[PDB]
Parts: sequence; structure tokens; C-alpha cells
Amino acid sequence: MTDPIADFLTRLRNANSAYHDEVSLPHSKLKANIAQILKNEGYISDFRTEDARVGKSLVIQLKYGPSRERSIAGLRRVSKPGLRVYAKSTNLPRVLGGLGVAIISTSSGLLTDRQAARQGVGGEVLAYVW
Amino acid sequence: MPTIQQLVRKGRRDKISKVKTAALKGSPQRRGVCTRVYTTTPKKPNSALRKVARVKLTSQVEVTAYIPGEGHNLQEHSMVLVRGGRVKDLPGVRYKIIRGSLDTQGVKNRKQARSRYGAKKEK
Amino acid sequence: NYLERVVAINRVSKVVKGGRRFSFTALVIVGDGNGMVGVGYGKAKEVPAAIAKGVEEARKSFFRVPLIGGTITHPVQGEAAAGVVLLRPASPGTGVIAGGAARAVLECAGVHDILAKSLGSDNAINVVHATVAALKLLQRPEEVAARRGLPIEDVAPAGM
Amino acid sequence: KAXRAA
Amino acid sequence: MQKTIVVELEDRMRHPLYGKIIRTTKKVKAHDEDSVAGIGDRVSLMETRPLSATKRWRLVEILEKAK
Amino acid sequence: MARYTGPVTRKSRRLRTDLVGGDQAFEKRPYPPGQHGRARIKESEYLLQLQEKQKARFTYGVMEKQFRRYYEEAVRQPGKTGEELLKILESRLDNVIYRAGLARTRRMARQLVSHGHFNVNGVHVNVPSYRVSQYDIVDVRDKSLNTVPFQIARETAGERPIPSWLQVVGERQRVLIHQLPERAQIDVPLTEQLIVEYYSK
Amino acid sequence: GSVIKKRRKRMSKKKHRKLLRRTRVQRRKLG
RNA sequence: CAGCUUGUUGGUGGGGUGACGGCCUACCAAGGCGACGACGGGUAGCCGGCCUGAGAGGGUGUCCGGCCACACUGGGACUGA
RNA sequence: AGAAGCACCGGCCAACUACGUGCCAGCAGCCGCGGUAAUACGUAGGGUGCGAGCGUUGUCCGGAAUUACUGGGCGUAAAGAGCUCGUAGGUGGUUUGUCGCGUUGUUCGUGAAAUCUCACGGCUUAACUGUGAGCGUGCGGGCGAUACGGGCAGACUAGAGU
RNA sequence: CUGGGCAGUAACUGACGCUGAGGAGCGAAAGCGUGGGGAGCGAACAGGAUUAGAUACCCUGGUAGUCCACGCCGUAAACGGUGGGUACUAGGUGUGGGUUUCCUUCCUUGGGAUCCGUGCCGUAGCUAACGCAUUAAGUACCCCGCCUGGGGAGUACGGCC
RNA sequence: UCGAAGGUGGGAUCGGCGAUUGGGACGAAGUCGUAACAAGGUAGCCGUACCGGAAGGUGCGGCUGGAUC
Repeated sequence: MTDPIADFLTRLRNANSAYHDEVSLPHSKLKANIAQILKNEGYISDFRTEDARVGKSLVIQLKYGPSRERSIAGLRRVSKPGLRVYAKSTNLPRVLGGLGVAIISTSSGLLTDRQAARQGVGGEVLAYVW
Repeated sequence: MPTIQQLVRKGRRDKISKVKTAALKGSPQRRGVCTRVYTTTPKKPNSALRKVARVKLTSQVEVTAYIPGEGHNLQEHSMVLVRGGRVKDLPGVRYKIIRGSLDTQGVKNRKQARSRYGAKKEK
Repeated sequence: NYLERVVAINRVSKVVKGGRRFSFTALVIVGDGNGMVGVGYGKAKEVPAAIAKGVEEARKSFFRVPLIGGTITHPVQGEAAAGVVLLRPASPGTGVIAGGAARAVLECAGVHDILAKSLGSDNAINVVHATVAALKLLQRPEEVAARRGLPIEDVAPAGM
Repeated sequence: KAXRAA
Repeated sequence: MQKTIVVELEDRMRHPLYGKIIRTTKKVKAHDEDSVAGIGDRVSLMETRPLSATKRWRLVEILEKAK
Repeated sequence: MARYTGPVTRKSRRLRTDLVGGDQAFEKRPYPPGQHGRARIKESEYLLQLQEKQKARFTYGVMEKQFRRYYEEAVRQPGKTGEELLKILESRLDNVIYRAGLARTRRMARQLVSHGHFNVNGVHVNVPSYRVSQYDIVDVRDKSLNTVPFQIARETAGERPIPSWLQVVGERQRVLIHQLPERAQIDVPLTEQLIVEYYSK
Repeated sequence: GSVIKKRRKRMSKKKHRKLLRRTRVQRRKLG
């Protein structure tokens, strides 16, 4: 068992595929912060920082509603625990121009592609949201 | 293979494409002694005789070379300039000679493709 | 009314006790030069009859392409059941490059700026199907606005 | 007859 | 080795293409006139003039001693 | 690396259009290039695109090896490569003279230029392919006076409308280019994209 | 059938083993 | 090609060197390298760069330019900055 | 006046009508043609392509995502070790604070010239040369932050185990 | 005599986990060593039948062997033709083990919840198709291992056992 | 002292020749069989041991990429 990001994201991939209501998962720092960023983008619906019994938990609402059409295309994690990928501010991802928001961990923290460009700073490219 | 860590443990290597000639380190063309003219039969679905020779190159190697064009002026001598090419109908054929070069004369009465078969302008 | 493009005909055989039944069929596609592209295959002993059937199938099925001027929004991975075709906007482009009969599809679409390439199977039929898959995977900015609020804010200085 | 096999 | 200590040089570098970060292990000769360290201790080493077979490293600082 | 030097009907009919004409508007013939040309023919992108490339080749009279040099340049430059090709070709000396209508045919225009009848700002040039920029004024050769194809040519200059990007004085035929030679904006009798794609395969 | 893929190897090993049972002795042992 | 290594490994002293330096050298210690490829075999002058390719990369490193070695083969030394 | 030839022409692949020929001769890069009606052989003619070059051979790359980081596979297509254990190595949960090694940002130096890109300019144009900028993907030094990774110090517990 | 595993409990540690080249070990039947045993069966073998022929089928009889003690070789569909681990995602039907609720006797020891294991059908998804499908051949991470046209060939030279 | 070239002697390693010999490949109609594909006429296969000129057969054990059911 490892790579919490993969479960974090692939649980969403199942929920997106199945059109389930919400995804419940163990709480953690990165999970919460990332969830807030995705919400800021508006790819996801709201999410909760619950706390069942043994530790804390998280619940992410599946974003959809115009129709059965979900608002989330899919994703892929690119920095793998063994292939860490970092980029410089001037050769940053241009994945689905603008659209393909990559979440980057910089000296300041988690942020978007455009914000990263405006700051002019590199960092670790965790994953893509399509 | 996958698993980047496996690729670092062991590097990669492609399928080695074989050297297709023994023409003196693969030099384009070579001088042959030009011996042993035979007119052998290709595979079954061909029904023909094709002119070849077991000739000795500067490498001291006996090889089978194709004799293009109709006719010839060779008597198991009259050295030849050998070049590449294949036939597929004549197992063992890997090389060809140039008609009209070094000894051999060009092919007569050919009007088309003067640049080949040792052919020439009407002059 | 619409542009005609034809994929290389093939030949089929239904064997019978007393031999063979040769029959012809050729994939045909059409388009209005604005992405509204129809695809039909057909099949018949007669070449024109199978053709007309294909034309009818196309008329029974069109897809409206999210084009920008004469090109696409984002790169797309046209992974079908069999074929694979990846392609990109090529924002300048100034030309249309794709593989065999993909180009024909693009000509029926009426595009002018594509950089595309076919991988995997070269069986033209599923190559086409992969192209179609890619197109159905395409989406416009204002359709993205349905997925997420605050439109406009993207990376597209041209548009028009 | 032959020479080849046959 | 009498007035010189073998030290493991730990380093780290990426493969030129694949980019995987991997660790590099080298060996050095910590020549010094007074061995003042045990084993497993962290030690700061520094380059100087050759003395014997290469003898570039010197013992400077004792830190983070072994259990 | 040299001039075509032959009958026009063999290519104008092969490409199924009168590229230039000359004294005759067109041969007033059908559309079989040669012996068996009356039969129908199956098409290909290679055939088609090739024919278009030939249309430019013979329209301007430039051989392939040089054309690809111009192609390379157009690819190097930003903007639509086909449009860039045409503009580059328009900087050709023989082109602006032909468009000035100072010769019966383009071939005639090139012969005159090749023999120095039309010099430049200060040089007795003899290059059909010379790139003519803005303010690159043609000087009519003084020796060319007391001959036919400058006075009679002037009198017959109306057959070739002067390109809008330049002004010919006429009195001195000082072909003065003012703007860039955007032939893409005027009188394009053939395609460009098909050629652009063609040289990629 | 897919068996074809196995038969060529069956025969090949057979001729090998047969060839050596023909020489499990000084005919081969000396070398 | 997986065991290579006693001038090897380390120290003292001394010489010697344009010069630190087992470079050399008397004595003493017994180490050192190595599967994060020792020893060995095969192949090869290296690079800016040339060619290809969309590029990542591949091939190549011929002219020109820089660097290194060699001068019938081998060995040694003088003069001398 | 005084100076045009060469290759090809069934398809792949722009590029054909006939004659002669009759599994023979003979052509061929792959499929392949010729067994008396050859658009594939020899010839004429016609046409195509290029052009004082044109064709052939040879060699490298690509095309080949057929060594696959970008960018491929292993149920039967060739490919999962007969199974397990366990060393090196790889990898490693929640988390406080820490070092700032890695990475990132900045700055200095470095990264020669020529060559390459771009823009100008000069040889009558071009090639070429010339100017300038760029490129020079990259190192060290110095300068800030510390996200993430990593190390140290330490904790909780669900992991795993008892 | 002795190993392993599962549920519940959550008493204890507090990341001590997973994989694992090279390496070590276990590893059907056949076979081999030494020695015992040896009913029946039964390669080889013999004879008869069949067949044009039949050193094969068929039948008779019958050696080695099968069996046991201690050793070697270390192969096979040693196959689910599916490496291991980890997390997640329509259901239903059967089954094995155990725990626990409603019906608490409606006796049913049923239904329901939960953890493992097992076999079937099946949604999505995947797949060249066949098919897989909460035991994935789906989504997705780590590690290991193996191929890169068929033959020549998993053979030769070499080396280890 | 050092120390070339050379010599002596024995080993390592690479390569070529080598009667002869085995196997492999290829080749219009060669000669005796006809095992495999259907239940291919005794179902086939993997490994293993014995036998025959050959396809092969045979025995222990294993699988279904296997009859009937």
C-alpha cells in the first residue's frame, strides 16, 4: 500500500465513471488542500472535512447536474514515486492550453498553472485534471 | 521493457540489423576475377535460366553474381565490377556485375535505358 | 450539397457450395466544409448501390465539430476499440497533415490547420472510427464553462 | 528422368 | 590504515534521460594526522593536495556521532 | 537549373488550363494533353497536388531545385507558407516586369531581363530570379532605346494591370514597389496549400 | 491448431535425444 | 572475463622533482579495488560540430576550428624558458 | 547564329498504345510478369519526372510507436521464473518541528570563435561571406522560500505484527 | 509429535511494510545410486491373432519398474496457459468457516449486518475478438521477471552443476 | 643498480587447414510407409525412460488447446 494520490484520484475516476454521489476517503493535509484548489477551479462540487472515529475523513461531492454529464473528464498523475518530475517556470506544462490544470508544489505551496506562470516559479508537477 | 528502474538496472538495445554484404567491408563495388559461368535454374514458379558466375573478389572469396542483360562475352575470366542488388529467385545470388565496364562490353542493340547494361548512344 | 470523399474500396467473398459470391463495398464520407460530417460504409454487389447506401448512412449520421476558425480546441487522443490517432490544433497550422483518409475526413470537415498522425492499426476503417472518436471527445470553451464557472479566463489570445 | 528431389 | 580513514561518499544524480533520482556511492581517503572518530559517525571532509594514492580528502569536523 | 525551353501546349493542356497564353488567348482546344488524353483519368492527391506545383513552376518558369529553396524560406517565415511563397515569388524581377506588361510573354520578359534590357537602381543586372524589394527601382537600360520592346511594349502595357503594391512610372518605367507584394490579395490563379502539403510528402 | 506451435519443438527435441542415445558412448563421450 | 591487488595499500624517515605526491627510496603496518561492474578481452583519437529527425533521440566526428598522441620500429638522455 | 540530355512509365508511384515475343528468352525494390492476343520482357511511338545533369550500387537516419523517456507489450497472438523465502538494491503510511541535500526562483561568472535560428548588410542574385541579436538546453559561486521529496530529532495510530 | 490459517476481542509495539536481481530452500510421475521388498499390474521382451507388410492397436504370458529405508538429477499443461502486493468501482444467485442482530421462537436455528475463502451468472468499463468482470483480462501506484518475425534453436562452441 | 633488444622454456588466448563425420537448409514430377487435422479410424498433447529404419509406438503420472454426455 502506497501512493495515496493514486487512490485519491482513482476513487474519483470510479465515481465519475459510475456517477455516484460522493467519495469518502481518509483525511490528510494534501488531500484537503488539493480539494480546495479543485473546488476553486470548479471542476468538483463541494467537499467536507468529516471525522468519523479512527482519524479524520473527507467527502467529495461529484460535480454534475446540467445533465447526467459529469463536469470531470478524467486525470493522470505524472510524478510517480520513482519518477519525480519537477519543472522550471519557463518550461511549465501546457497541457490542454489553459484547460489541463496541473497542480504544482512550489516554494510557496500548491497552485495552478496560470498562477505559477504569473509568479514565475517552478516546482513539482503532481497531476493533471484534463 | 517498462519499469524505469528496470531500465536503469538494465539498459536497452534494438534488434541488430545484419550487415547485408561481404563486399570488402561493404565498399560499394569491387573487382572480381570473374570465373565459372553457370546458367542455373531458379525456384519452381519461374521456369527460366539465369546467367550467373562463381567469381573471386579481392577479399579472396567465391561469390555468386548475376549477369544482367542478354548475351555475354565471358570465358570464366575477364574481370568484372560487382555491385549490389538481389533476385530472390536464385538462392545464393547476392551480387550483380555491371555490363560494359573494365572488361565486359555493354549489351548490344539496346536502345532504352542507355545508362545501364553498358548501353550507349548510337555513336 | 455536400462534399464527397471516398475511401479505397475493398472486396468480400461469401463462399457457397458452388463457389464464391464476390461483393464490393467502400467506406464513403461527406461533409459540408463546416464539421458536419457524415460517415457511411454500405455494401452490395453493385459498387454504386453500396455507395449510395453509404451516402444515406452519412445523411443519417452527422457530428458537429467544435471548430475554431478551421481547427480544433485542444489535442486529442483518438483511441478507439482498435485504432489510435493522436492529433493537435497546430494553432498556426497553415496546412492540414494527417494520414490516409483521415485527411479526407478533414477535407469533409473543412479544416485548414491540423497536425495529426495515425498509430496502431492501419486498417483504414478503424482508423476512421478512431478519428470519429477523437471528434466526439472534443469540446468548446463555453461548454467547459458548463463544467466550471468563470469562463473566458483561459489561454486563447486568438479565438475569433 | 531427376537431378533434384526427383 | 594508520593516519587515514575510509569514508563513504554519498551523493545523488539523475539519469540523463529517464530522470530518476538515484543515489551515488563513492569511497574516499580521509587522511589525517590524528584519528578522532569511530565508525558510523558523520564527518565533514575536504579536498587538499595529494599525499598518497590520490589522498585528497581530509578530516575536518566530527558531527552526529554513531550510537 | 535552366529554362524549360519548349512548347506551352504540352503543359497547359496537361494541367488543363492555359497558364499564360500569349498572342492567342488560348489554343481553343479540348482537354486531352496528348494521344490518349481524351480518356477519363483516375485522380490522386499526388497527381492533383503535383499538377498544382507544376502550375506554379511553369507560371513563373522556375525549376524545382530553386523552388525548394524558396519553399524553405517560406517555411522559415511566419504566416501562411503558401502566401509567403507567392509573395517571395512576386519579388522576382521577371514577375514584376511581366505584371507591368512590358513584354508579349513572360518568356519574352525573362529574355529581355536576362539580356539586361531592364537594369536596376544602379546595376546592369541579368538575373530573372533577382529578389526585388521595396524601393528597388528598375532602370530601363539606355542601350535598350531605339529598339522595339520598350516603346511598343509601353504602348501595349495595358494588357497587364499594374500590381496594387507597386507603381510603374511608364515615362521611365521605374517599377517602384511601395508595399509588400501581396499577390495573395490579388490575381491568384491556382492553389498554394496543396503545394505546401505536397512538399511535406 | 495452436498445437502446431508445439509440434516443431517436439520433433526437434526428439531428433536431438535420439541422436545422443545413438551416442552416449566413446562415439561422443571421448569428445 | 568476477576475484583483482605486495611498490599493491598506509605510515615514518630520506632523497628527488619546476612541484604536493610510495614520483623514488630504507624501515615499519596489512591493507586497497570490486556486481553503485575489479582484473581482462574486443572495438575506437576526443570535442565544437556534420547528417538525419517534429523533437526527444539516432548516426557520425570527414573539411574548417580547438584539444590529445605518433614521426622507419623500439629504448634513453642532453641542451634548453 | 553556337550549346540537351538522362531515367522511368501494371500497382504501390506522375508516368501508355501498338509492334515483336511466346514459362523461352528475359525483367524485378515487395507483390511479381512471360505456358502464341505480355499496358510488367525487346523495339517504335506516346506520355511523365528532372535537367548538364540524370540514373544505378553502397552507407546512415527517418519513415519503424518493429527497443517504444516522451512513446509499445506479456489471458490464447513470442513473452509471468515450477513455488516460496530472503540478502544487496528499489520502494516505503498519519504527523510536529528541524537541515535545505534534491528541486524551484534570483544574481554573478561560466558556457570561445566559426557553424545553427532570426534580423540587417555586401559580393550584379544566389550559394557564400559579413554585422548584430538569439541560441549556447548546461556547471560553479552568491542570494531567498520551503511546498513536495530526502536526512536528522520526535510523536500518534488505522498499516503490518504480537 | 508438529506446522499453518480464519473470526471476534483490540491487551502490546508504533511503520518494524511490500517486492526482491544475484543467492538459498521445497518441489508429482518417470529416471538414477546403495540396499530391502516384490501380490497384482506392466515399458522392454516372447509368442499368437490382424494386416500386402505391422518390430503398433487386439489376446496370452512376462523382465525392469511401481512399493519401503537413505541419497542424486531438479524437469512437465510444475496452467487459472493470468507474478506479487496495495486501494477503489452494478448487482444477483449458490457454497464453506465463524461472529453477531429482527422475526427470539416466527424454530429458523430462518432473514439481515460483518470478515475471509469458494463456484456461477451478470451492470459499467476493458478487450482484436473470444471473453473478463469485487477472486478483473476494469480504474491506478510500487517492485520483480520475460520477449521484440519464423526456422536454423532454447541446439552448437564455451562454462557451471 | 636500473634497463632495451634478443634468447631459452612452458603456459594462456584468438584464428585458419584438416581426411573423416554428424546434423541443418534448399531444390517440376524420386523410392517404402501414412503418424497429424473429423472420435483422422488406437483421441491428441507436455515431461520422463525403453524399442524400432521412418513417420512413431509403448508404460507410470499430468492437462484439456479432447469423444459420448
